[PDB]
Amino acid sequence: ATSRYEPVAEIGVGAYGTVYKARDPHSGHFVALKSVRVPNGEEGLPISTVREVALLRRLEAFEHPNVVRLMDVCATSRTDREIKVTLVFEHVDQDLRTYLDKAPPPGLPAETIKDLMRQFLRGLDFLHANCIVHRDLKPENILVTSGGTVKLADFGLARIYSYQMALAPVVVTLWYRAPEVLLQSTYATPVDMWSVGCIFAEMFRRKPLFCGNSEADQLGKIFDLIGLPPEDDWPRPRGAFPPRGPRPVQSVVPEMEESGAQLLLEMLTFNPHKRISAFRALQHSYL
Amino acid sequence: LLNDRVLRAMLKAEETCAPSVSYFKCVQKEVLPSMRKIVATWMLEVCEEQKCEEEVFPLAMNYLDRFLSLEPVKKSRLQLLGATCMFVASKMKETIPLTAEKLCIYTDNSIRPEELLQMELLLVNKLKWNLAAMTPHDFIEHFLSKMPEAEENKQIIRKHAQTFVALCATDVKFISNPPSMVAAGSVVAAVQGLNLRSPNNFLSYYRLTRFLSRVIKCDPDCLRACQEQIEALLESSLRQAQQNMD
Repeated sequence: ATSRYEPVAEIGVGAYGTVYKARDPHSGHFVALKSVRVPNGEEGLPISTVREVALLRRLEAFEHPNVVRLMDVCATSRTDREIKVTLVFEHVDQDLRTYLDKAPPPGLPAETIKDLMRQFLRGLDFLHANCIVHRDLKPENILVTSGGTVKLADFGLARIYSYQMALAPVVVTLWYRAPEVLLQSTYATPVDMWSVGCIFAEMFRRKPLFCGNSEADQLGKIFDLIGLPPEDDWPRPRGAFPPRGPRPVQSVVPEMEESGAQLLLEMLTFNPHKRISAFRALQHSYL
Repeated sequence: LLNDRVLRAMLKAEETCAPSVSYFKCVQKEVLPSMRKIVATWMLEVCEEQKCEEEVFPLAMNYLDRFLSLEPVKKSRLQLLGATCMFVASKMKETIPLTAEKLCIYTDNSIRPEELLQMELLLVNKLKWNLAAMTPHDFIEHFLSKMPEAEENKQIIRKHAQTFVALCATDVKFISNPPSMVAAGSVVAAVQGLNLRSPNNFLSYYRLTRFLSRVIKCDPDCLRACQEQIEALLESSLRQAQQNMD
């Protein structure tokens, strides 16, 4: 508070805090408010934040289907150390989880999975082409109202949130974090593609392919699957460990088929460079 | 290609950042065109003196006009608005932005860093943080990329066009005309003049109004009308350049 919008329910509480659902009165539509504490200075609003937000606001103009819109932004409170900002996003009813949970599909489908990824990758090739990174791509981040639409949400918010996630960290769910962010903090664009593989696989299971906790926990848990990498493919924060090998696919799958397994590997390469792009992925044999 | 794809988006994004052509009649009670003229002029001298990015001043004038389209403003409060628009535009465009104190010094300390910082929050909120509107400089570069013309030639076009752009931002036209069109007209006025002095050299000049109004998705008669308004302005600048006596 305050904002011309009238909150109406709570929709979740993730790393970016408590997400409410408001209605736009003079518009008679639904909204999805988040909030952020930003550092106030003697130079006012933080540059990279005001810049980051502004590029989010202008990104609507592209009208891409596979990504939610930032429709409005408002600084509600000023202190002298912090400014508070509410983000008004486009509202989408159920997340990808709620959509995989409420699945009276015991064990399918595979065209609803190939086309679902095809959108996933599109919206992700869109953001990447605008030098936007998500970095926290979750099933709770991926939306879809009645239509099977898929709106990617909460992309490009990590830097805007840097300050806040440091005063009071919260939660986590490293089940999707790439092996570079864990080891290091590569922040690059290929981290999203690693999160995309995990999601690819978790689709025809039904829960986290890499359900860990410790950053090392999550690691070995990964090396279990992809097998420990022989150098020089290593970077700079251990340190060495259980010498593992490349388990085949599909002792964590099926249902997966021929190429579908070969692609999930390209997405789950340890080497951020040899890793597949949303674009080269978005046109693999399997899709 | 991607040119068009992003171009269409930027042309749309532009419709969302459009000031009102009638805010002096419908929204402002105190602020008249002559006063926007005075403030614009002071804003330009600050950007020149501070060797700002070329696009800071035109962008700050977009903000100003957009704010005036939505909020009534006391004329005693206008210079603060303008200083705030420079502040925001600078932060948006510059490696090393203008400081709040530096801006205040430029008003002879008429305003204080605290007024400026309050006004920033107001400004940014009115505009819904839609601050990354594409700039006339942006369009100019795009047009130039589509043109066969040696680099040395584009460099001279660039210089002149940016003069026209800044000239427009001080005048009432900047309000009705979108940056894409102000940019187009400025390029046409530039290329056309250069080729007149140097035939056989600046030949993207031929029917350039037609060419650019397609790129810009606009009425060519509007562009020509625009370019003709730009060239009148540059002539009206015989007055200011001389009568600096009595």
